[PDB]
Amino acid sequence: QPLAKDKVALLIGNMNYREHPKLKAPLVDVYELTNLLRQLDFKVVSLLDLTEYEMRNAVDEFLLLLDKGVYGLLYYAGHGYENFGNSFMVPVDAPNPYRSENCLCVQNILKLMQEKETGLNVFLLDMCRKRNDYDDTIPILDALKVTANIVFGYATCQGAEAFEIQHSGLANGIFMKFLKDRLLEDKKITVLLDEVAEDMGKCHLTKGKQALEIRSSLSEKRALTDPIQGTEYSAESLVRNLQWAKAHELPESMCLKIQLGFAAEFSNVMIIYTSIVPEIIMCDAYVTDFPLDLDIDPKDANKGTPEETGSYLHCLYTRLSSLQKLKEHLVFTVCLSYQYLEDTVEDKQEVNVGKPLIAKL
Amino acid sequence: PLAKDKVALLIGNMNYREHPKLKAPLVDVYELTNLLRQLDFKVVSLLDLTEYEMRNAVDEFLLLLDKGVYGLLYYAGHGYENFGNSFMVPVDAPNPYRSENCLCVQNILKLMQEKETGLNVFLLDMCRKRNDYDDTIPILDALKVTANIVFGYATCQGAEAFEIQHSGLANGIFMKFLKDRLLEDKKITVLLDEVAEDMGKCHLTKGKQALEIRSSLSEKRALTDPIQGVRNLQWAKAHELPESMCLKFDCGVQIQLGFAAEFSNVMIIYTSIVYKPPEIIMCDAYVTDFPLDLDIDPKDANKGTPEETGSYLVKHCLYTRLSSLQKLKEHLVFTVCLSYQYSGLEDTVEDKQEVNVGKPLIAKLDM
Amino acid sequence: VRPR
Amino acid sequence: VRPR
Ligand SMILES: CO[C@@H](C)c1c(NC(=O)Nc2cnc(-n3nccn3)c(C(F)(F)F)c2)cnc2sc(C)nc12
Ligand SMILES: CO[C@@H](C)c1c(NC(=O)Nc2cnc(-n3nccn3)c(C(F)(F)F)c2)cnc2sc(C)nc12
Repeated sequence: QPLAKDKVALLIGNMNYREHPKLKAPLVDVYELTNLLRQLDFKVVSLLDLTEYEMRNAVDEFLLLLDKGVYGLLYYAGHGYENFGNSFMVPVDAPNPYRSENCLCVQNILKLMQEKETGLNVFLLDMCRKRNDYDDTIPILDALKVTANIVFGYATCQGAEAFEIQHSGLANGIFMKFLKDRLLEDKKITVLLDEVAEDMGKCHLTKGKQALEIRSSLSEKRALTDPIQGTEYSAESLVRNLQWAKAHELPESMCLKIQLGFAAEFSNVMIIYTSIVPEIIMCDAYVTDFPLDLDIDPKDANKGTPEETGSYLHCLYTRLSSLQKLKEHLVFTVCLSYQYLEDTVEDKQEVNVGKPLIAKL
Repeated sequence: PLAKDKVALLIGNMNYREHPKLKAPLVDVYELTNLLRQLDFKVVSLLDLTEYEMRNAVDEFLLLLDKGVYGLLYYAGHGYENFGNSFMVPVDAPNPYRSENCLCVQNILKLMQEKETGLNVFLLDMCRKRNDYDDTIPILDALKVTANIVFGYATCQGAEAFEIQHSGLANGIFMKFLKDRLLEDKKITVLLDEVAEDMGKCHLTKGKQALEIRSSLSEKRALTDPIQGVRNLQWAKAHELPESMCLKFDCGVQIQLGFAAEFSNVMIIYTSIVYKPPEIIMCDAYVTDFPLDLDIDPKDANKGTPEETGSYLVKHCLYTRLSSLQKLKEHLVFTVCLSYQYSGLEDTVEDKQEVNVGKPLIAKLDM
Repeated sequence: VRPR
Repeated sequence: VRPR
């Protein structure tokens, strides 16, 4: 009955902090939520490990996709803080110590979302809400307009810590552990988040240390399940969603004189795989000469299985992460060390795959 | 779930000295008191409290809270929000004022948690705009994770809360909706969610007033939850009314004095002539000389109906509304005047009498 | 509307 | 239990 002009969402999962403790669960939380929002006809873009410039750019491009009637969801998984009722998200490049200037203000984002006349504004912040001692600054953000459509789902309470599970390899954080079981329901997002809070109050590991906090002002019965108002083939549904369509362009399966495959893990995380397509005793397929921007290590490249590269879910797999850092076209060498005869020859073919996923932007 | 007890403190401020006066918190507090009493809540409902009186009532309410108790605070009146802290402005606030003149909702929450309560509710029916004069930055401790706090705000942060422009006995926007939802047997969070939806259909306050709900509540708790199995003794002491008396006069006139509890600090007195000698052709049942500390304007005293005094009470009696009972230093003594005339005599005759009712309702908590 |  |  209530309808969405469009349903767009942004997910940011910071783990690899340069001067702060490292998290491991924001990978699976962002992967799992992206899939659930896609099930709910949402157009999504998930990005792991972003710096201040990258986070601000991904937030600035999320605002272009928004317009009157659109449903805008922002999920954040990683380090954060709350100073005088203002929540901030900490990027991986933020120093130690840090202030407001280094982090993105969740509140400012909502102000810019309001200017675009959004029909629903959701913010699920899966971060710690503990105070920052160094942050002395206190800006007076000019009071948000009364839109009656803002839902905030914080993984923890003010001055409390949001936790992740250590035990498993694909272990979820407390918030996503419960949210995944309830997200697909056809209830109002406030009602949906209420059910999550009850399930959370049934975990003995979270008692007294993590409770869900919901701030809301939503007056209409709006849900993530809400249908899109128009066809996805109009000179409006294409113009508005043009940029999102470009950041989903996986490279075409390259043929080698060996087969090159291209898989998408996250909008900024690619995964390549070389395949073995009578006179040759043995041959080796290897991948090298990767741009110095992506900062890959040979120990983590050309692994046997995808799990050996730090990814979710017979070839030689390479996890091409941080695709946002790529400056002009991805070009790499496909080494071929074959044996006919005691001789062994080495061939190098330069494969250009263009600008894939987020790098197209 | 069950509650060990269900207690509620209600404050309504209107009589501001250097700030604009309000009318609706009277109706709002009155109506919410009745609805909470239907829900087995023990309510104390106060009107127009000054900073000292708000601090004393808040402090004693916290002392009554305990493990498993359902605590509810309602505030209708002037307020502000600075750096995430909500402040309740009492009637005696100066203009301009700072956080030292007001009461911090955030600070009260800390104390509510210390008593290991089962459910904590703050229905703050006030504005949440910045008070720019208050340039202090507040360094407060981080609240404990209790997963049982529900915050019902009448408006969003940086916005105002509204009531209808001085037009009779109408509720404010928040109460106009909350009253037709409160008795529902649904979770307190879901009941407030419905109140937001109803409010979002009102035309008067679209784009100016939306209900904000901030909750940590995990358990399915509701104001309808039953009570299982010193607090009742102290609470009964603040709700005692003087018993009905008879004023027999020298000329043989028998007057009747009745008393009613409108608010915990507001009592109505009603005088009826029960015996009139046949030679008294004219007689008036006046009630004069009240304590100056109460502040009773004679223009507002002795009305034909309770309505023309500011009352909500249910033959041929005069009503007097005695507000500010908490401002009483001594015992409640007053004069019952008699202006009579005889069948024959030309001039009228004067006859006084002094009545001591002691310390009625909240006046028994002599501070 | 009078605000409060 | 690892804090974020
Ligand atoms: C409009 O773009 C679309 C794709 C989109 C975005 N844009 C987005 O993430 N853009 C982006 C742009 N540049 C960079 N960048 N790399 C180096 C420097 N800057 C990045 C970065 F964060 F880092 F990955 C992101 C955001 N949210 C949404 S929800 C939706 C349906 N579609 C989107
Ligand atoms: C234990 O007290 C009981 C009666 C009670 C209270 N105490 C209460 O209102 N105490 C109070 C004490 N002193 C003063 N005071 N008079 C002059 C100056 N200060 C006041 C004042 F507000 F003004 F009336 C109040 C509060 N809330 C609740 S909910 C409940 C079930 N019972 C109560």
